[PDB]
Amino acid sequence: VNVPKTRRTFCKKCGKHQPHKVTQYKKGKDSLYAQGKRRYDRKQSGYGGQTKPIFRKKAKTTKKIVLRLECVEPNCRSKRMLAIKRCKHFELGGDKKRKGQVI
Amino acid sequence: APSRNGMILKPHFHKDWQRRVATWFNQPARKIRRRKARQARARRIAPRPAAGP
Amino acid sequence: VSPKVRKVLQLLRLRQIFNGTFVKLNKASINMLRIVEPYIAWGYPNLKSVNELIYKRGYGKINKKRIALTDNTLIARSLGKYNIICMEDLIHEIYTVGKHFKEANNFLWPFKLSSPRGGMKKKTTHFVEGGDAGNREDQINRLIRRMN
Amino acid sequence: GVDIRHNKDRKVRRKEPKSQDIYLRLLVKLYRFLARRTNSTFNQVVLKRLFMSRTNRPPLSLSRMIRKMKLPGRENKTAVVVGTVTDDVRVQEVPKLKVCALRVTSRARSRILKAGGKILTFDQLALDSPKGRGTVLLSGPRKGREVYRHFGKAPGTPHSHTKPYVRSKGRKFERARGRRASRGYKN
Amino acid sequence: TNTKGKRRGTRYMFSRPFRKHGVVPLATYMRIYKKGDIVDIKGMGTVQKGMPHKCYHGKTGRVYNVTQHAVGIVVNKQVKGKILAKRINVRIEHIKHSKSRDSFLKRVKENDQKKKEAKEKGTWVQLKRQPAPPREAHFVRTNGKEPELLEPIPYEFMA
RNA sequence: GUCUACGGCCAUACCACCCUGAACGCGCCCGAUCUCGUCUGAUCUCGGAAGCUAAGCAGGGUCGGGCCUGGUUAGUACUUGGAUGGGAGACCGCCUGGGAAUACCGGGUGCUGUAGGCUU
RNA sequence: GCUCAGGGAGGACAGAAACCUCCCGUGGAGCAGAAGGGCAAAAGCUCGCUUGAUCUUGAUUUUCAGUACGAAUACAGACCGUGAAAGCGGGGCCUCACGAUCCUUCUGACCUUUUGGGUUUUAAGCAGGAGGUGUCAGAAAAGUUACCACAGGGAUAACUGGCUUGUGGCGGCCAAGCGUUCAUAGCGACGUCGCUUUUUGAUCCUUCGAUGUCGGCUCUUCCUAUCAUUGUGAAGCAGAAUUCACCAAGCGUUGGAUUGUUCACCCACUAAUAGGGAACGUGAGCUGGGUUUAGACCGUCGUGAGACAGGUUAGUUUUACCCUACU
RNA sequence: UCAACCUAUUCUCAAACUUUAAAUGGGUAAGAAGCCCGGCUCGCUGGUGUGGAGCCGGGCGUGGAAUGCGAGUGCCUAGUGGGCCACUUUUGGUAAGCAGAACUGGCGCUGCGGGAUGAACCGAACGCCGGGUUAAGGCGCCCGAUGCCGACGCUCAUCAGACC
RNA sequence: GUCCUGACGUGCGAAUCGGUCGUCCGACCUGGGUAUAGGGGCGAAAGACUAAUCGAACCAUCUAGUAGCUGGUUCCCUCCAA
RNA sequence: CUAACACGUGCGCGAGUCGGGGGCUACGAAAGCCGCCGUGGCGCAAUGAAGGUGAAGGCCGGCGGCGCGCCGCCGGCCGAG
Ligand SMILES: [Mg+2]
Ligand SMILES: [Mg+2]
Ligand SMILES: [Mg+2]
Ligand SMILES: [Mg+2]
Ligand SMILES: [Mg+2]
Ligand SMILES: [Mg+2]
Ligand SMILES: [Mg+2]
Ligand SMILES: [Mg+2]
Ligand SMILES: [Mg+2]
Ligand SMILES: [Mg+2]
Ligand SMILES: [Mg+2]
Ligand SMILES: [Mg+2]
Ligand SMILES: [Mg+2]
Ligand SMILES: [Mg+2]
Ligand SMILES: [Mg+2]
Ligand SMILES: [Mg+2]
Ligand SMILES: [Mg+2]
Ligand SMILES: [Mg+2]
Ligand SMILES: [Mg+2]
Ligand SMILES: [Mg+2]
Ligand SMILES: [Mg+2]
Ligand SMILES: [Mg+2]
Ligand SMILES: [Mg+2]
Ligand SMILES: [Mg+2]
Ligand SMILES: [Mg+2]
Ligand SMILES: [Mg+2]
Ligand SMILES: [Mg+2]
Ligand SMILES: [Mg+2]
Ligand SMILES: [Mg+2]
Ligand SMILES: [Mg+2]
Ligand SMILES: [Mg+2]
Ligand SMILES: [Mg+2]
Ligand SMILES: [Mg+2]
Ligand SMILES: [Mg+2]
Ligand SMILES: [Mg+2]
Ligand SMILES: [Mg+2]
Ligand SMILES: [Mg+2]
Ligand SMILES: [Mg+2]
Ligand SMILES: [Mg+2]
Ligand SMILES: [Mg+2]
Ligand SMILES: [Mg+2]
Ligand SMILES: [Mg+2]
Ligand SMILES: [Mg+2]
Ligand SMILES: [Mg+2]
Ligand SMILES: [Mg+2]
Ligand SMILES: [Mg+2]
Ligand SMILES: [Mg+2]
Ligand SMILES: [Mg+2]
Ligand SMILES: [Mg+2]
Ligand SMILES: [Mg+2]
Ligand SMILES: [Mg+2]
Ligand SMILES: [Zn+2]
Repeated sequence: VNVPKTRRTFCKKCGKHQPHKVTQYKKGKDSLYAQGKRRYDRKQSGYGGQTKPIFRKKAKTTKKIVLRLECVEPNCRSKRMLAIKRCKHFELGGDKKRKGQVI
Repeated sequence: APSRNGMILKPHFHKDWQRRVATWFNQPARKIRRRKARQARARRIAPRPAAGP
Repeated sequence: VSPKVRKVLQLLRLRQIFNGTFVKLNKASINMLRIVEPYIAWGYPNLKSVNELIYKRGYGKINKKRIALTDNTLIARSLGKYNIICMEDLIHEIYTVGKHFKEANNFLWPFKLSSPRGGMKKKTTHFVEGGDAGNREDQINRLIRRMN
Repeated sequence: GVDIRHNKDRKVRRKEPKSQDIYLRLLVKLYRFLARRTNSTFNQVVLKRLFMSRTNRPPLSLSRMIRKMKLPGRENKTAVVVGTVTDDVRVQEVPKLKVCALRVTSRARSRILKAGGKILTFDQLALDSPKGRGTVLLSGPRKGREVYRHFGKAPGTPHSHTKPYVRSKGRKFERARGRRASRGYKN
Repeated sequence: TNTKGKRRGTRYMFSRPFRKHGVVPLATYMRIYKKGDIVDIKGMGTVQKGMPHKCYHGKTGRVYNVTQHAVGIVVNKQVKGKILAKRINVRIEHIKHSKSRDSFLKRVKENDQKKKEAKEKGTWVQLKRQPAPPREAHFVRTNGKEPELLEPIPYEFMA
C-alpha cells in the first residue's frame, strides 16, 4: 500500500496530536545474551542434538507491516509501533495518485 | 484425565518407590532403646548432670 | 402421545385410560379439547348422567388424598366456603354450572370408569366416521350408562 | 398405566438425625412430641434444626448474637441457636443475654456468666416456654464456610469471582494464561 | 455444514418491503424510549450501524438502557435447553413499541376507573375477562319464506 | 373556501394531456456595483419590481395507465391433527380444524399538525 | 455540488462507434472483489480540507461450553479532523480478508528487581504491537516389505447369499414404414410398460478366535425363456426345406485340434449339437494348469529398498472312528 | 414481401425469481416488582424547580383470562458421546432392507394381547392374585368365540380370492 | 535328493519309506583336534546356517514393560433411571 | 492397599486446632502425661510481577480561603450501612 512518511497523530507523552516521522519497523539483531537464547544454547550444548522444535511448515506469504511513529517535536521524540492490516507490496510516501489522466 | 473441578496436582511417585520406603514400626522399640541408653549413661556419670555440660 | 396432546391431557386430568372429567365449555376449552380430540370422547351429559357419576364413582380430593364421598361432611368441610354443603348442591353446581364450578370440579377426583360393556365400535376414529373418539354430542349418555 | 413421571416422587429431607448421639436423640424425642402436640411452628422449625447436619447448622458467634439481640424491640427475650454459640474475641462488653443452645463453648459460657447472663439447654427451654413464646430463633452464617468460594460459575469464564482449587498460592500457581491480558486472554 | 456468518440466510429478512425503499421516515427517529418500555425488534437494511442479529428479528424485549442513538434491550433467546435473558444494543430504528403492553395499560386504567366508580354506588361490576361463552338460546325468525333447499351440484369435468 | 413557511404518514399524493385561477402569496421576470461562483450571472450568490399567468404551482376533467381498497376467483389451491381409508403405484377421497392469490368487475384519487396571511 | 446504465432527436470532417446540446430516464449504473441485502439533493461521480486507520478502561453481540481468538455493536475519558452548523468519524455501506503458551525483536515510564550496601553497563520484569503455527484451539517428520509381526475390526474391502435392477438378458403395448400390392404372414421407427437374478455394477446386513477363494473331471437333481423328438394352430406353407406360435422338460443335447480357461473359433458326425440353477452345485471328491507366499530372469517405473488386473520358470492341497443323511 | 423492431394479445415454467401469500409455528403481555398522589437529591440534560433517573412518605386488594399443579435453590456425581425404525416434510441416488437431515413417537433399556412366524407395525406399558369388562384383532376346524333359521349384491378362475 | 506333486500325513518318523533319479578321481566324501559369538559369526549368496529356535539365537533380569484394542469381572430385595 | 485432592457426612474443641517428631512414667510395640516440648502445619488478611501497601463514616464549635457553603486542623458527641 502507500503510507505517507508523516502522520499527524496522537502522542502519548505530550498528550496531544503532534506530527510524526513515520518509518517502517524492522527486527533488531538477536542478542546472544538474552535469557531464553542462552537457555536454549546451553540446552543445545552437549548431546541430544536438536532440542526445541524447528518450525518447518511456513504457510503464509505476508507479514503485518508495522509503522514506527517518531514524534517530530524535538524534546519529546516518543515512538510507537502502529501496525496495520497485512499487505504484500508496501511503500512509504511515493507517488500520491491522481485521478483523471492518460496512462 | 481430570474430571470437573478439583486441584490439579503432581504426586511424586513416578520413580520406583516401593523398594525404598522407610517404615516406622520400630518407633517404640527405638524410643525404649534410647531411654535405656540414656538411663545407663546417666547412672554411669553418677553425680554429674545427665544433660551434659 | 404427541407431547402437546400429553400436556393438554395433563391439564384436563385424564391420565389413565378410561378416566373422565367434567369440563365447562368456552372458547379456550373447546380448542383445548379439539387438540386432544383423537384421544377423548366428550359429550353433553344428562342430569341422570351427572347423578350416576357423582353417586356411583364420585370421590373427593381432600388433603390431596382420594377419600370416597360417603357422607355430606366430606363435601361440606371442603366446599362450605363456596356455600355448597351436601351432594345435592354439589350436583346442582356442576349441572347448572355455577360460579364456583372451578373449585367444585377440582374438588372431585378424576372419575375412573370401567371399560365399556358391550364395547366400543372403533377406537382410533372419530364418532362421525363410525368410531368412538371425538364429539358425541348427546350420545355420551349412552356411553356413561355402560361405563359405570 | 399412569403417565406420572416418578423423578421427584420421593422427598429428600430428613426424618431422623443422622447422628448416633443419645442426648440429641432425647432432644428429638422431646421435640417430636412438642411439634406434634402444640400448634406453634417454633417447635417444628426447632426439631427441623435439631435434625440437621453440622454443616447446615453453622456456629453462630456471640457478636452476631449481641447485634441481633440488641436490635430494637426484643429486649428480655430468649435467643435460641440450635448450633454452637462461640466466643467472639473482638467485642469488649457483653449485655445480659438469655440464650439457649446445644453446646456453648467454654469461654463463651464464662463470658456470658460474668456478664450476668444465663445459659439454657433445650430441655430447660421446653420447660421454660413450651410453645416457644418469648424466643428469638437465630442461625449461624450458613454460607460463611470457606468452601462456598469454590462454588458457582467456574473460574475461567467471564464475570465469575470463584476461588479456584490450587495447591499453593503464589506467583507461578495459575496466574498466567487465563488471568493476564498479555499472556493469552483475560476471561 | 453451513457457514456461520453474522448475516447468513437473511436475504428476505433485513430487506425492505416492496416499494418501501429509500429514506427512513423520521417518526421512527423521533419516538422516545424510557427504560422498561416493552420493545419489538425488526431489523432493517437501509441502515447497517447497530444491527440486531438475525436471532432477534421479531423478538420482543424490555429496555434496560437508552443512549444517544441506540437503546440496550433485554431479550429472551432460547439456546439448546435454556433461556438466556440477555443484553443487546440496538440502534433506534430497528425497534417499535409493543402494543401488547398498551392494551393491558388501557384495560388497567379502565378497571381502576370503574373500580373507583361503582364502589360508591354499591353494585358489583365484572373485572376478569371470561372467555367467549357458548351462545345463549335464541329464536330465529323465518319471517315469511321457507328456507332455501340445497343439493350437491353434479360433477361436470370442466377441465 | 384558499395559500405560504415548516412538516407527519409517504401515490387515495404518482404519470400523460386538457381546462380554470379573484385577493394575498409562490413564482416566472429585470439586472451584476458590492458578497459569491462559473467557459457562460444558465446555476449558485447578490441588488431589485418594468411586466406576465405563458410555465411552475393550486383546483378540476379523462367510459385514462397506476395506486389504494372491496367483490369474484373459492370455501377452490394449500393445510395442523386422524383412520387397520382407497390405489400395484403415482396420488386421491373422507373426518376434525384453519384458509390464500391472478385473470375478471365495482368504489376512491390525498388526509392532516404548528406558525402566519388572503378572501376590505 | 452533481446524477447514473440505456435510449430518442439534432450537430463540420464524424461513421456503428471520439466531442457538443436537448429530452425521456426508480436504478435497469456504480459502490475493489464472490453473491445476497442496501443505497438518488447518497453509500454513486467530481472537488476542498484531511489522518477517528490515533491514546485508554469497562459492558454487549456473534460460533459458543454461553469458553478463547477473529470480527462487530452501543457507550464513556481525553486529543483531533471537517462543516457555517446540527452533526458525522475511533477504518473500508453490511455480511470473510486470519493466529495461543514458550521464545526473540521493538516501543513506554526520571518505573520495579539485579539479592549485604552504593554507583554504572548487562539481564530479568510490567503493559502494548510484531516474527506463526493454512492439520488454521496451534507436533518438528521420507519410503518399502512378497521375509514380515502384534493388538484387534466383520465399525471396513476381496466370495456366496440378501433389498434394488442402472447396465446386461428377455417379453409386451401403440403403429409411422419394410414385406412389388398389404400396418400386424414375418418384422417394426419415434415412444412406452414390465419380467428375470445365468452378467456387470450399487450397497456393506451376516462371516476377519478363517464358510478353503479359478477352471476341468466325476455325479445326482431341478427350471423352461424348447434345439430336436410326440401332438397341434400360422405362413408371402405347391412339394422339399424353412420361419412364427401352443400344450410340453418325458427323453436326448456328442467326439475332438488350440488355450489354465469360464468364454472364443475351427474340423466331424448329428435328430439335435438349446440355454441355465443347486454357497457363481461339486478341493475332509480329485487334479493344481492358473492365479495367490518365500527362489529366480525380462520390460517399464523408482536415486533405493522394491512395485507392476505386464510375461515367464520351479513351488507340501492335512483329518472321519462322532451325529445326521444315503447305500 | 421476409426480417429484425415496436404495440396490445396468447401457451408453458423457477431450489439458488417475485408483486401477492396462507395453515403449522416464534416472541411479548394478561398487575401489588402495579397504579395514583405529596415531596427531596443529582456534578447528567437543560429557555423553563425543564427532561430523565434515584430516593423517601402516603393511599389504593374485585390477587384482575381459562385449565392444571405445592415450588425455588445449592453441592458431588456415575454412565453416555458406534445408534436404528416409522406417519408426514425432504437431499443425493434410476433404486435399495442404501447414504444424509427436520418434527414427533418408538426400538435400544420392554414385557403382555393381536399382526401364523418377527427389536420398531396395531392395541397396550408390568408387584402377587380372585371377579367383571374391553382395546387392536377375531369367531368352519386347528382355536376361546357366529351351531345368528343374520341383511343386500358382485364374482367361475384349466394361475380364483382372502385384511396397515 | 528329480519325479510320482506315490506311501504316511493323531506317521516308523516334529521331514521317514518305495520305484524312478544326480554324481561317483576331484571345486570328492568323511571321523577327531582347533578357530570364528548375536547386531556379532559364517555364507559357491537362498536372508541360508548359527543345537527341532533365525529378515537377527538361547538364558536370566529390568518386568507384573505399556495398550485409546479383545476376553472376564463373584449375594438378595427395594427405589430412581439414561 | 499407600499417598495427594475435592465434596458430603458423624465426633471433640472452637478463633483457634493438632502432638503425628521428641521426652517422662503378660496383654503393653498399648495406655497416660508434657504446655517455657505449639517449635511447626493449617486457620485467623488480601493484593501486586516487584519495590510495597494492607480492609465505616458523620454531626457541633474556634481559627466562595476566596467570587482550602465548602471547610485544612483541633476539643466534644453519635458512633460500624
Ligand atoms: Mg559439542
Ligand atoms: Mg469419568
Ligand atoms: Mg358379555
Ligand atoms: Mg398399575
Ligand atoms: Mg421407572
Ligand atoms: Mg429422584
Ligand atoms: Mg438572470
Ligand atoms: Mg402559471
Ligand atoms: Mg395555465
Ligand atoms: Mg384508472
Ligand atoms: Mg395546510
Ligand atoms: Mg367586494
Ligand atoms: Mg453528500
Ligand atoms: Mg469520543
Ligand atoms: Mg549479585
Ligand atoms: Mg520379492
Ligand atoms: Mg456376489
Ligand atoms: Mg433394460
Ligand atoms: Mg407401403
Ligand atoms: Mg458389516
Ligand atoms: Mg466362524
Ligand atoms: Mg465346510
Ligand atoms: Mg411354455
Ligand atoms: Mg479333451
Ligand atoms: Mg463354486
Ligand atoms: Mg483339500
Ligand atoms: Mg465338501
Ligand atoms: Mg501351478
Ligand atoms: Mg514368487
Ligand atoms: Mg533405473
Ligand atoms: Mg472299523
Ligand atoms: Mg462409575
Ligand atoms: Mg397411530
Ligand atoms: Mg437412513
Ligand atoms: Mg425409556
Ligand atoms: Mg414395547
Ligand atoms: Mg403376516
Ligand atoms: Mg381377570
Ligand atoms: Mg385366529
Ligand atoms: Mg526338492
Ligand atoms: Mg506327496
Ligand atoms: Mg490315512
Ligand atoms: Mg511297524
Ligand atoms: Mg557319471
Ligand atoms: Mg568381531
Ligand atoms: Mg558351501
Ligand atoms: Mg529374499
Ligand atoms: Mg532386532
Ligand atoms: Mg495387569
Ligand atoms: Mg482408537
Ligand atoms: Mg465436611
Ligand atoms: Zn511527542
